[PDB]
Amino acid sequence: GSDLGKKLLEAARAGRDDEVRILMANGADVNAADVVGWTPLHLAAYWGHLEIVEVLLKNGADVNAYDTLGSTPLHLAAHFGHLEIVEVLLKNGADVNAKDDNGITPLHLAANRGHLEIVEVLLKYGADVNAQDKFGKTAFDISINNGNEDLAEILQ
Amino acid sequence: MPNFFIDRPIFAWVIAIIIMLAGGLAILKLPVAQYPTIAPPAVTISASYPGADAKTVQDTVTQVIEQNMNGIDNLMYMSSNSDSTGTVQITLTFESGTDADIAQVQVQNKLQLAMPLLPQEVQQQGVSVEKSSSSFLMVVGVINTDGTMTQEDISDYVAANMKDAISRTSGVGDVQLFGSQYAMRIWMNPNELNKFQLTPVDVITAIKAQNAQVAAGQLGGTPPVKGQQLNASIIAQTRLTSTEEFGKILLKVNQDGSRVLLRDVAKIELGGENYDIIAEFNGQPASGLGIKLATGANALDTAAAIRAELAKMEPFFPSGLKIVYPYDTTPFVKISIHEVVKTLVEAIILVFLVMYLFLQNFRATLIPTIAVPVVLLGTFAVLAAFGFSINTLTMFGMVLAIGLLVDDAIVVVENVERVMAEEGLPPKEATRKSMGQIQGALVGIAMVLSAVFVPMAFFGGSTGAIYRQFSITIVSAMALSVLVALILTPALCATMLKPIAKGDHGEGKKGFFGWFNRMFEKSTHHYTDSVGGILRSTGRYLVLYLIIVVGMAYLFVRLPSSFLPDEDQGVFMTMVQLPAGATQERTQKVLNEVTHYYLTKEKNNVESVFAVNGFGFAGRGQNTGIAFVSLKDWADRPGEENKVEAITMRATRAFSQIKDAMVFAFNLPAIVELGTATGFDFELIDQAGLGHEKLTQARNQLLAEAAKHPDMLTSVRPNGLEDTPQFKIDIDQEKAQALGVSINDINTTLGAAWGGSYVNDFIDRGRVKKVYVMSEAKYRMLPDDIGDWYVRAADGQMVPFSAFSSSRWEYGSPRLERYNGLPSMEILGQAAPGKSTGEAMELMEQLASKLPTGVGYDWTGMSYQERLSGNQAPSLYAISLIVVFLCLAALYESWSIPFSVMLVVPLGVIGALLAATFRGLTNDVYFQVGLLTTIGLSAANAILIVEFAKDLMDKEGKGLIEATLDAVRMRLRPILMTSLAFILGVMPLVISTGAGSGAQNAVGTGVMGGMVTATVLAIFFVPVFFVVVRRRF
Amino acid sequence: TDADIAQVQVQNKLQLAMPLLPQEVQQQGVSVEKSSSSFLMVVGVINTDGTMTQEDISDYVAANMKDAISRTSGVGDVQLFGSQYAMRIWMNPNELNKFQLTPVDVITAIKAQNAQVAAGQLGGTPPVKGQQLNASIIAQTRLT
Amino acid sequence: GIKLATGANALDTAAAIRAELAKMEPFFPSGLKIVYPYDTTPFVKISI
Amino acid sequence: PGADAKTVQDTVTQVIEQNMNGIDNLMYMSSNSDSTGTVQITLTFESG
Amino acid sequence: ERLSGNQAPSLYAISLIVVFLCLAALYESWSIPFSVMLVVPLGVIGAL
Ligand SMILES: CCCCCCCCCCCCO[C@@H]1O[C@H](CO)[C@@H](O[C@H]2O[C@H](CO)[C@@H](O)[C@H](O)[C@H]2O)[C@H](O)[C@H]1O
Ligand SMILES: CN(C)c1ccc(O)c2c1C[C@H]1C[C@H]3[C@H](N(C)C)C(O)=C(C(N)=O)C(=O)[C@@]3(O)C(O)=C1C2=O
Repeated sequence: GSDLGKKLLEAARAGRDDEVRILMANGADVNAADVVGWTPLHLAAYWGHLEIVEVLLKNGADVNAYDTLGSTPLHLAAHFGHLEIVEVLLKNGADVNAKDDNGITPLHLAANRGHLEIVEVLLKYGADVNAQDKFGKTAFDISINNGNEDLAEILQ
Repeated sequence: MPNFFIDRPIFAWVIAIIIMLAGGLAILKLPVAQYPTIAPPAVTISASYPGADAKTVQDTVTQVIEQNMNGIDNLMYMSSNSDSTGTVQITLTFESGTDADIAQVQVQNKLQLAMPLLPQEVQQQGVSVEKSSSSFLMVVGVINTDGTMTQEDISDYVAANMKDAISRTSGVGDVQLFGSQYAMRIWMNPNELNKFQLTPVDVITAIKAQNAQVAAGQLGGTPPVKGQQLNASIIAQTRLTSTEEFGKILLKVNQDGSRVLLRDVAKIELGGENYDIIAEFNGQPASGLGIKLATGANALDTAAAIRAELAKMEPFFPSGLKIVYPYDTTPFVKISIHEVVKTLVEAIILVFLVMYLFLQNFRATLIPTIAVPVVLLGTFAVLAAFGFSINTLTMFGMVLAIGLLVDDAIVVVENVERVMAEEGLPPKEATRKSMGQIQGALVGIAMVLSAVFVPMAFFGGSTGAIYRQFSITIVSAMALSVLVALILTPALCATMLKPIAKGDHGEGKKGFFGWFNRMFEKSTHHYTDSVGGILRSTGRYLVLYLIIVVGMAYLFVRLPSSFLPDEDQGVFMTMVQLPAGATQERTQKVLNEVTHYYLTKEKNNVESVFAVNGFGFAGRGQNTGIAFVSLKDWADRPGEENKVEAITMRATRAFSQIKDAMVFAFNLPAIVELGTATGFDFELIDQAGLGHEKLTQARNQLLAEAAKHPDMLTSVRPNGLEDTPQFKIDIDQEKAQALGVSINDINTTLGAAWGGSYVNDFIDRGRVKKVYVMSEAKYRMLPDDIGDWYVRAADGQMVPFSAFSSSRWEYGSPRLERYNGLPSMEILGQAAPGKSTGEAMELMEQLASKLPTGVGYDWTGMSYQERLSGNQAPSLYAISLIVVFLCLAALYESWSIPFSVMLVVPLGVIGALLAATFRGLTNDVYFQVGLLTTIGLSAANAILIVEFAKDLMDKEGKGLIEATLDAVRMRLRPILMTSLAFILGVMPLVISTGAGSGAQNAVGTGVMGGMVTATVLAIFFVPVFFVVVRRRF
Repeated sequence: TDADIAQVQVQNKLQLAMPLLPQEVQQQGVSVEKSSSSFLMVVGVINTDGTMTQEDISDYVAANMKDAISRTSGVGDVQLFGSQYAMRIWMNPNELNKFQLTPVDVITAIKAQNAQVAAGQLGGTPPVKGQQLNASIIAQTRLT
Repeated sequence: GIKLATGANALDTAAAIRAELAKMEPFFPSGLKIVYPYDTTPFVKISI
Repeated sequence: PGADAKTVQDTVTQVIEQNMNGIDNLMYMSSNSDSTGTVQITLTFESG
Repeated sequence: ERLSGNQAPSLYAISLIVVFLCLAALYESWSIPFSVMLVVPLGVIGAL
């Protein structure tokens, strides 16, 4: 960890675009991670800060960085319904099929929260409709258990 | 009345003796404390939910309690925190004047009825309902110096062998243990458990069965068969008493017949109930007692009684155990009493000297020396009767009143002496004539002072409670003062003064007094010449007066306001705040630095550092701590450089370097409620369904906007905690059902191991104590540890936690706040320099009006007590103004002549402001009360000038100017005498350094500035006021 | 009679009976009040756009207005003319029998799966030496 | 339906109730409105 | 119920008594703990 | 009983002092008062 890295984790989390700008100009480590393995990109993904997501990617952020439980920024953005950030991440080479330690994918997460547009994007980018988590569940299993009919229909 | 007692000096003495006995008695029995109760009554509800996260606490405890806080009288507002240490505190604040006992029983009773809705483990811990207090009498530290005891060892020793005796000590109202009594600690090993197909559930079950009190009955109990010879109680199973016995608890018998005991799956030891606080006193393990003074108790007696009890425990201490006193307000309070007694005594001595300098005979000298103590004693008796205590405020109240008391004594005696020298009348006849001249004015003065100070007793809230202490003290003193002036001092004059030959002004005397008299007689003529010239040219003086009034307003508007002066109380505080998520060990490192600094760099100033790791003020947790610093006695800290303010400043600069931590030192506030600062206290509120995240966004929005007005708002900040990473674990219901693993087994296995669980009680050397099970540390540190915990399925197979769970990182709140039952976030800030808190509050409301739909706000605390009892000041001094005018009108039998007295007000205020401004002080409580007494005394001087003038015109047919010059000639000496004695007397206060000098300066500076300009200006301006007012009508 | 003391004396005796009462009675909350028997006023609430039913308004009132009114000094008792919302589970005996289940299973499942668990902390005190992580463990939370 | 606590002042309590309702109104859902169907308070104030 | 005198004293009487501090006007306190498990604690206050 | 006995001397002393002062005040004398107070043992001995 570094001084400016800490400041960047905080600014990305807070969505302070201008500070991120300045920090990017000064070489603040885009690959800094806190104790649970979240990078500034994780943070911006989680809290829905799109412009910072884009800035961070222009500045060499690891789009497929994973935390200590194997989750990527795409997991976060997909889970919390940030559609534009999901799109940007995918445009920049996010692994649409990344499995966290639980065998959970971005598609599983988006299904579970019923984010329909995000599910369509992930499918559009090759999300594996048949991927099973550690319990043998698919996005489709999740949709019928949740009783989400629109979602179930999308997943055939 | 004066006539009555001039003929009845013995009756007058009897009244005086009665007053003295009452006051003497009052002095013996009066309670003593640093401060009286000031803050509105509050009741706190505290609950503990072992291993609970903030949201769990809030949603299974806090909301439920809050929803039952109905039908309670005189509630102002209610607030709460729920946090991830598993703690909730709900605070209910009541209207000033509410009976705190009733408030508290109504709260406790509504709680009792909500208990059945709380979780079992919360009912088990209990929920405490208490009266709130932030002030301690003292903190007794208890340390072990030979490395043989842990803080847990010490806390239990204190709990078992010291606390109860201190609680039973005379005058103590409450004692808090800084730690806990022992708990029986069962630290489980998941590998051992799984080895024998056991879980924490089996451990809890076995403990509940083998550590229990079992009822049996009696042999030969009633109804018996007749002829029974024996009746005896049956004793069956009773609780375990020792770690050995807990160790031998039987968990399982294997097929080979071998036995699994609790000690085979766990480490067993006496330990603490909690491990969140690590306390050290100069690096050594520490516990302690926080002691509060009981209602009506005498602080000094109690502190003394506490020390005597401790001393008689000392012989039985184990080796290395030592008592330490890091905080004790008593020595400071002793100083204040000695200083106030010193001030009053030398005031009396100064009056003595001034009386002899001018009057030059010891008999006149003795009269004030008797009258003033009689007034003081009687005032104590009245205060006592009112239920007041001897405290900082009431003591300084009497100091602020000294000028007023002395003036009544000097005025009565000086006038008799003048009349004797000017007329040759014998002492008795002179005294009658003299009281005939000042009688009505003395009463008028008492009424006017009453009209000035009494309205000040009617301010609301906390600042009102403070003002009331000065108001009632000073008004009582004035009441006694005029009674003694109409009763005792005339009697004393008529019977103790020697005659003076007509025309004898002592100018024939030899030596110094001979030279003083001719000097002062000439000065009087010079003085009256000037007044004569001034009165030939009053136009320019009206201009000068307006210039003073304008300047008074100018200085008044720029003088920053405050509440009470900081003091060097021999102690101060250091805040240690690490980033969110920082562990206890990291926080300890920084406290170690802080401590090493003070014991090195401040070696000559610091006695001790009491380091409390894990404790904060606005949120506990592993990442926060405090270092409480105790200094050597003021006597070993000569100079401003070795006083608290300087030590603190150096500390904070030194710690500004410290790496990843905010570390700063600060002095303690005089009270602590009252919030000092400029300070406003704002609550942002979720009024709709919004939720924590949307409330946070709205808060951030507000804070960003506030920051754009540095001109108006400064340091606008949240008072709470930011969200932090938390570990979310999902139990898969289906997989658990498929494996035959019950959810209950899963959840208690998790909670017991990782959170700890209060099982039941045991008896440790005759004292009942708790039994806790929890994982040994190394098995509950990290996510990978989760999978080492196994649960037994119905079919007997051991199933690892990883088989039926999944986990992810997320963010959540470590501390959830609510206000009046709704989600909330407290924001602190202050008005920017030059700006009024009222202005700052208005902006905050404006910014608050533009926040997202559903977001509301409120004012609480010090700000709640501005939105009301501040819109109240102007109408009180309007009432004061009107009543003062009405008294003067009655005194002078004129609607217009009163103005010539009231015009004096700015003359003293200008000097007070000039002096406070110059010395860099503030417009605080002592300043303000001082303004009132300075105004009061100058008004009394003016009243007697106008009175003399007006009577010369009415009774001797003299002209306006002729009467004014004669009036002002007669009043010059008594006016100078009082001012001289007073100004000299309040001078030590102005220059004072060291303990209590903050208060002493605030009292002295304003009074001395004001009395100088009031005296010097009014002896020239009052003649002008009277002449111009009389001409105009 | 001092109504404060009367209420205190009544409740002191009530808490002696409380433990002898059925658990379902204690959980509904028994209350002790000191008020007049007649209504001071009735505060009515309506929706002039007709966008809320009787049930909706009643829940709105119970959930956003009634508690603060109930805490207001001088308010002795407050009656809601309606009912706060609850999670209503309307059981079907035919389907219960079809799956060989009863209301007892339904009740047990609800207690098991609508639970708010205390689960402790990673890196919680007392910790091992050199611990770097401290975080709350969040398990089951109440359904919503 | 609000009942007055034993001994409490009816007019003061009604005032405090209105003050409290005033704090709530700005956050009502659209269409929600308070009406005043039954009040024993006005008559006291008016008859006096 | 069922507790002996010493057990009820250690688990009940002493627990209550050590919380009976800082009560106004308390003159003295007496208690007894007995073999039927019953505890009685009497607190006597100054005459006024 | 202990309290009763302990405060009695104080009671007598303050009572005698008050009686003396009232006399002094009423008869504008210290001598008249001292003259009558000397009577007190004359009555007390009979009571005893
Ligand atoms: C105890 C405090 C003692 C402090 C003493 C320090 C000195 C204070 C001086 C007070 C001011 C008195 O100043 C007084 O002014 C008036 C004018 O206004 C002068 O009066 C003179 O000038 C005026 C105006 O030209 C003429 O009308 C007047 O006939 C003439 O005698 C007085 O001669 C002077 O004595
Ligand atoms: C905050 N304070 C003055 C101190 C100072 C030094 C200390 O050494 C301690 C405290 C707080 C007290 C509170 C007590 C409390 N109780 C009176 C037993 C308590 O409920 C808790 C708790 N975490 O639940 C403690 O931390 C606690 O056990 C504790 O360990 C403390 C402690 O060790």
